[PDB]
Amino acid sequence: ESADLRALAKHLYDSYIKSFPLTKAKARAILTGKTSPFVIYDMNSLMMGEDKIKFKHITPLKEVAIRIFQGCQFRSVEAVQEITEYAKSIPGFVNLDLNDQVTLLKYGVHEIIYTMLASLMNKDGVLISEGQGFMTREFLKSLRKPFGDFMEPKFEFAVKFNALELDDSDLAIFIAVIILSGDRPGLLNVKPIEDIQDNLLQALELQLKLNHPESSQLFAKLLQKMTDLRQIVTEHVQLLQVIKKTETDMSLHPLLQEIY
Amino acid sequence: NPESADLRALAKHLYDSYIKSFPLTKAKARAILTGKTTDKSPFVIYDMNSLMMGEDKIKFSKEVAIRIFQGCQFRSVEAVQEITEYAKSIPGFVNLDLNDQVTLLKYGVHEIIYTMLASLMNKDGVLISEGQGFMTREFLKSLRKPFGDFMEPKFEFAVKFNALELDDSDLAIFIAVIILSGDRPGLLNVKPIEDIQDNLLQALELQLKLNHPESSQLFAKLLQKMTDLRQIVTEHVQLLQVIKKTETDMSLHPLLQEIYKDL
Ligand SMILES: CCCOc1ccc(C[C@@H](Cc2ccccc2)C(=O)O)cc1CNC(=O)c1ccc(-c2ncccn2)cc1
Repeated sequence: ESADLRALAKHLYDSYIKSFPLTKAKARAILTGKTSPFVIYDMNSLMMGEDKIKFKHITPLKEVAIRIFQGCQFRSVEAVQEITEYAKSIPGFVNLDLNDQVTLLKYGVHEIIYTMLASLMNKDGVLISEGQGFMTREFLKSLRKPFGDFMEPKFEFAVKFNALELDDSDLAIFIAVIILSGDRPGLLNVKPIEDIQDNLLQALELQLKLNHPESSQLFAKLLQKMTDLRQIVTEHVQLLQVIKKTETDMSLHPLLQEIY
Repeated sequence: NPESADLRALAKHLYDSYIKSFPLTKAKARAILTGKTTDKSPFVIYDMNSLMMGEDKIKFSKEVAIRIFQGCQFRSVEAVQEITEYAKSIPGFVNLDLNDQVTLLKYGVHEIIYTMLASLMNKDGVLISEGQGFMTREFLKSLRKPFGDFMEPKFEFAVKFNALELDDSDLAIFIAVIILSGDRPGLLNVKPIEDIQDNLLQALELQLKLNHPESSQLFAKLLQKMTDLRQIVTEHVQLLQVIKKTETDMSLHPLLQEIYKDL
């Protein structure tokens, strides 16, 4: 039966490659050197960044910290569509109750967003605009409160997550496992969701044993990261609320706010 | 093989220690709850008068809801002591840096407390006073705010956790796994903790495979429960903060205070 789990693993990797333009392998090459990205490490470099390279998530449409924070939201929305497309390639997903598909994505995309963002981070900063740029951790941390601490929690997670040394083929299955979570609020038919996830989990276990035979209990260690992920998401929602209640300079064009 | 042999010996050691440390097992709780016998019937507390007769029938201020809350504190402290005793039996634990031993218990005890409290619960209520009593979930909800909803999320977790149908032999290893968590804040020496947990995880994996061979991915499902646990603790802390502000006349136990401090 093992043949089916390997076919699924390959299937998911291929789809993952199709859906996500910037892979972990590509991002690592850039991050470590082997090539080159424009570095944003302060206000002047940010501005040159905008001018020479035109980071579309920083395009016109104000205060720097606010525009950066909004740029994050813009890219996040963009990423949701890549994930949605990936989801439809997971065997069984499209066959689920349509409301459940919506629910699974609604609750799953944030977890997936921060998982994949780790692929774009090291302890020193993060790749932006399709790897064209690299924004430093310290520059982000330097932003005025409450924006100074907005990315930092993701960096902390990424550093820990990245120590697992997962590759794209590992991540493709993990992301699938995240989407097929049977505990999302408001699901109408949990059974086929858990059944698909049980299959993904089997596929994930084998992939990790085959791909990382030396890494004892990697499967267990990866599953444990779900705690870290959800905590990051919860924490992000909490900040969004704060800045929405306080902060008076956040508004965009009403259609832009609707979109994002 | 020799490797599996060592993991089985580990599982046996932990189960043995668990039975030695925890006076009310899940096996006994279930026997009491399934109410199949004549010697183990609990007195059921479901309102005020039946409460008032409890204090007479069962052997354990002049207020009401504080009494239940403080009875619950006392039990929690007792549970910490049982769990601390169990921890010492986990191979390698007492050999760790002393500061890390404290840290591991500080963050681990409540996750374990709610994990094990599930054993004493069904959708209708919870065993109390070493199984001699049973307090209904509805009664607990009938309590004045903020007390009125301290337990509900525990009940919610329990019903879904209990669907895994774990037994004590499984639980002994799982709680060991929880304690030996290398990602507790402020740990000095993460590696030796992680090394211990890895072997515990191996033992847990094998245990579930042998004990529930028909239960697909039970190992993974169990591990995902650890985020449910973290979240219950999170809620409980905030609920406590609210209490400390509305109920200035209510004492909290010093041990519990220290555990929650800067958590
Ligand atoms: C009683 C309902 C649920 O039980 C909980 C619930 C939670 C915990 C752990 C929790 C306790 C706590 C309370 C307040 C502040 C801080 C902690 C925790 O430590 O987080 C234990 C327990 C265990 N409690 C008991 O066995 C128990 C013992 C005695 C009584 C009781 N005694 C007299 C009159 C009525 N009831 C009730 C309950």
